[PDB]
Amino acid sequence: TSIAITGSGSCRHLQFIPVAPPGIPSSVTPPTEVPDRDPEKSSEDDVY
Amino acid sequence: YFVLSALGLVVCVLAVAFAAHHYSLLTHLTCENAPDSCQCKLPSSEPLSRTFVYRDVTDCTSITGTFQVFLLVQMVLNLVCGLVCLVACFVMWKHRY
Repeated sequence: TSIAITGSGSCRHLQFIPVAPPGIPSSVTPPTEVPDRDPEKSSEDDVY
Repeated sequence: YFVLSALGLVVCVLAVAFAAHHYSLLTHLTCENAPDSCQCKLPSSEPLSRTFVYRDVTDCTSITGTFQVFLLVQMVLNLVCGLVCLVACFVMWKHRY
């Protein structure tokens, strides 16, 4: 009745049975890079 | 009147001291241009250092230019006003004692 030839293993990104798939995946949102910097400080008590 | 002349003298002296200290500070900072701001940090023996952010400043020259000129004018005016208050007190007690 039906034949479904599908990829796997090293063919993960490949499907070979034409089902007419219109699937268009979205794009990964760019996350803001958050580098952490801890330089030394002179005392803010110098102000007082 | 004598009390307020003394108060003006002490306030002008405090202003002189604060202006001189701020100028002495600003003589020893190295500053760089940050987006619509300035980041002025101080050299240190250790690689770490303490910095300061001056916002709403396009170029740090305004901090190294008209700002120190403003400080010099402010301290000159403050010392002149303190001298005026002191000599006002001087004449007051030269006519009062």
